Amino acid sequence: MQDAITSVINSADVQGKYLDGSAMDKLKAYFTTGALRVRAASTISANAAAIVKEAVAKSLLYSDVTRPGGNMYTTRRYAACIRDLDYYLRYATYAMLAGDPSILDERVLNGLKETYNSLGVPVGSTVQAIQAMKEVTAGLVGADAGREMGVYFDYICSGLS
Amino acid sequence: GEDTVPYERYLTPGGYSLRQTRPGALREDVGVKVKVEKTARFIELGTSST
Repeated sequence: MQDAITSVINSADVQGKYLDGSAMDKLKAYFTTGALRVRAASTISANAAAIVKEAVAKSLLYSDVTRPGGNMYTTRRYAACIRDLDYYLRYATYAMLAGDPSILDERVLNGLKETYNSLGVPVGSTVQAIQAMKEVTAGLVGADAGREMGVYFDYICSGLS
Repeated sequence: GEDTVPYERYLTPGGYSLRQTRPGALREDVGVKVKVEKTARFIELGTSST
């Protein structure tokens, strides 16, 4: 768990060197993008349940997975699916605020593949659900904030696949 | 024309009305429409795959 600042400090410390001009430029880049990160995080905190339910309405609804036999069939499985998608959106917001995806592979992508493979959860359908969540939130917060959200959404989909 | 024995070529509407519109001889389009017989859409939606 480290943001862009802590990773820059960790690189300069593992070097043992002081903060040179490249580290200063990286921190200036983060300190310019931080206000946009803050406003996108507020806008995403506004519409958590709406983004999640629009992602299910785009991908998972009216398909086979909500029908009998699907892994999203029962009300318990539906509630756990909404819970999993809320987790993905919340941690993508955290990784957007930090500017570093270390929290994603520390706390989402750690044992997620083995959990989903033990439960029988389809990984492709949940990857499509995360992609539709990314599409909806990029329609919500704009072009560049949607892109800096979608880089961590693509990180979650890549670590899941 | 000197090769075939005759055969009943024409009926009156009385005789045809006698034989065909009897209930066992009847079809089911003959006089009013029949609607289409689909299954219920909630049964079709409740199956296990498209």
